[PDB]
Amino acid sequence: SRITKFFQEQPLEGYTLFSHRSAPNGFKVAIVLSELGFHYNTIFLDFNLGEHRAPEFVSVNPNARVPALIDHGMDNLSIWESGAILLHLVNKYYKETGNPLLWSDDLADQSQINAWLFFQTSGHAPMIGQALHFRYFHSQKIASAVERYTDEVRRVYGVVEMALAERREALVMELDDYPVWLVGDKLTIADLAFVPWNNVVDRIGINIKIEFPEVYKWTKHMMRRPAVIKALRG
Amino acid sequence: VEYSRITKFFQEQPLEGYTLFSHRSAPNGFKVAIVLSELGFHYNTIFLDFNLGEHRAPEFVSVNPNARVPALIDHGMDNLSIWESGAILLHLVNKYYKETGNPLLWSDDLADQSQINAWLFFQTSGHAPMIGQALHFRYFHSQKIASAVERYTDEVRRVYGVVEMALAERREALVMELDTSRFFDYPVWLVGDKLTIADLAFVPWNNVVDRIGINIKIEFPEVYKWTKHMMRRPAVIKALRG
Repeated sequence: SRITKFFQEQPLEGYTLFSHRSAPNGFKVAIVLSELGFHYNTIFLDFNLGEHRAPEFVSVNPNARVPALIDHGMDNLSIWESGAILLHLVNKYYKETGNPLLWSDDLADQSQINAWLFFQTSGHAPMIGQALHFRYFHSQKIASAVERYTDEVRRVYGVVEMALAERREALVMELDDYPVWLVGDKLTIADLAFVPWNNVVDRIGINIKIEFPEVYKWTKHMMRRPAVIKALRG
Repeated sequence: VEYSRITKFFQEQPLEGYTLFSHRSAPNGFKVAIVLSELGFHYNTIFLDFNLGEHRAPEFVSVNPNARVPALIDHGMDNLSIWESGAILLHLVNKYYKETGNPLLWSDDLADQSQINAWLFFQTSGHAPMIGQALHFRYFHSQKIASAVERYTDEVRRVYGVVEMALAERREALVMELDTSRFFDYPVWLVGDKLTIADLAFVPWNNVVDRIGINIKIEFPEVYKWTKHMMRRPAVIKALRG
């Protein structure tokens, strides 16, 4: 119940992120939070000890999963889906600064950023997770179950590879080595959403460097950002 | 393979309005139809014939990289194309709001917008996909893997329990505000004590879990009352019928 006295002496501002020592989506939030200059604490829940089931946390996330963010400045508001957390932060930053960092002020761009973000949260991370389960933690070894998801994850990367290849070509058509991005030729939460999961697909047999060139470049560009590096220290 | 019709469409797209690419067996396809309808947005629907490989039409893929349904085209905004059911809803309530000043099925308060989004992502990423996997191993995989069917059928019941619990909490709260009981059936909602895209998002899928052996009425009382109220709304009826 260590979490108890936490919700009885909550900070005045800043943020508290609840995650797991190596949760790819928890890394998603750490990245964005850092990239936006917000100050945050990080509480790693030991799932093996069922700390994600403690009533004081299921009140912070009925789904009892990580990550979860407590925006202290906003009356200790609890945002609990990695996707909702990114939108909250970029919206929070835009409102305070007037600068759409990792976001956009244009509505069309916003819908595009969301399209890719939802694609990441619902079509990318879940499939990789299933590939992981069947290859390492399922009660039985079924190759078709593994192939199903590794195939789907590879299809997903094919979609992004294609998209980036298109942004690349358009840029190259500026004939008179640069980073390419999913939306509005600028880095956004749509690009950052994939990074943490990108760095883990090798564990399901996918080598991005060889299989998806543009994704390799795109992901390399993101891993070289100090803000991403600072947060990725496990 | 024959997508002559789809290729024709992208050559003569309307001036304004909305075109929804869907499929009769796609719950997320109908989630968009519902919202689109609850907000008064007029639209025409194209049911892509996957058998004919219409989803492979270059013009279609160039506007929706993933080549899956649903995909919404905002003609009034220069044929903009939103291709994820989750991103389609947010685009709609945003558009509606900037035009009218009334956050229908949405909220003008940032804290509420973040709660709605939480529920919306949960449904799109933890709900919809798990039901998709349960159906798959139960009826479409290359071989019968019981453990796979048990796994997802469990995750589905699990995530419904989460919603059930949440609605239950809203239940005790509101009830504990006028018995200072009769309101045991009064309509409840996920956020802001009003209908939002968060609530609506689950209705098309709620109607599908029967196929994997889940009886909402018996296993999840609150979800049942919750899905019923929504099913009676005209805007909803017009969508699951169109």
